[PDB]
Amino acid sequence: VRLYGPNFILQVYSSKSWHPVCQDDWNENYGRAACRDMGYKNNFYSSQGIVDSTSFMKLIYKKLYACSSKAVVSLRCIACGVNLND
Amino acid sequence: IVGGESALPGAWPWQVSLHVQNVHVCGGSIITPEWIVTAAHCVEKPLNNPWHWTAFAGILRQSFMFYGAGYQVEKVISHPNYDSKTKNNDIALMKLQKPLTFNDLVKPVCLPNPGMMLQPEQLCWISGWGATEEKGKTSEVLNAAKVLLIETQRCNSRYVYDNLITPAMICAGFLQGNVDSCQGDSGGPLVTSKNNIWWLIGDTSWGSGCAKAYRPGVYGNVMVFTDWIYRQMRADG
Ligand SMILES: *C(=O)c1ccc(CCN)cc1
Repeated sequence: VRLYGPNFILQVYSSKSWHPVCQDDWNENYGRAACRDMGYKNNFYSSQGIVDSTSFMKLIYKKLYACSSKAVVSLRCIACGVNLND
Repeated sequence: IVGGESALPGAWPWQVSLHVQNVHVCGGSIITPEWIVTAAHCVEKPLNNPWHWTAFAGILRQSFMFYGAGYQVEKVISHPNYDSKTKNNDIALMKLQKPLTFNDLVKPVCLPNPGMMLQPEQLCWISGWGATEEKGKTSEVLNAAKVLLIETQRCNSRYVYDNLITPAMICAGFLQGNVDSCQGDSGGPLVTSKNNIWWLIGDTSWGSGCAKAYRPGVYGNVMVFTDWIYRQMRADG
């Protein structure tokens, strides 16, 4: 599990390819599972879905298999990265 | 910080002053309410034990960091491959006994994600309480300066660091000097804004003197350590 790039795209590795995760079926309760899994404890911020690899992963983080259904997961585990001038 | 300017309130709300024996020693960067990223060289023996360490967040001036008002550090974790001779893998974690309260002056920086696609000479900022000249004293006020990433090839050339710059390192500054980190700033942040977010790109690590031509700052490349950091944070409990 990892977040990829400046838009926090939740990806999962083979088992030499990373593959993002479909926003089909996702909720802020499945969001927390991936966050704790990453080490962030009871920290959560946002788990919006964003625009689309070609192989995706559809539905904690072993309940998915490679799909397609519009929109991927953007997971933020913490409100970070802001200051005085935004 | 040589050649910077006083930080404004809440400009760098992730910056902490790390104190031993009632004085600033090191910088650090807040990533969670309880986790602070710093350099491994700061917590070498005999400062490896957490009891020696307190953290001040959200305060620009050393003279307003009062004895007994800091956050006791509870855990110190150095990178398993930290090599003090070469300064390779110079990252450590500090965990606070009590979580910080986030507000307008005290807030975390984002750990870098893979796929940042930074420019080769990405515009960054450095901050801290280091000397404002080579061999000077701790700065009373937090300072900050704009620096650019210096490409690894250039940084490793014969006339700069000559093959000392490993993949767990990144260089920044100006080869003419004048602007740089300095002693006291070490463990502190190198950050960059992208997609309207501030990211922790590096932790102030090493180099030759301060603000000299062809002797830029070297930072720990936090991107290569994020997975270790995630493991450390997950294992705690
Ligand atoms: C730590 O305090 C520290 C980091 C980097 C430098 C080199 C700047 N040229 C000095 C001290």
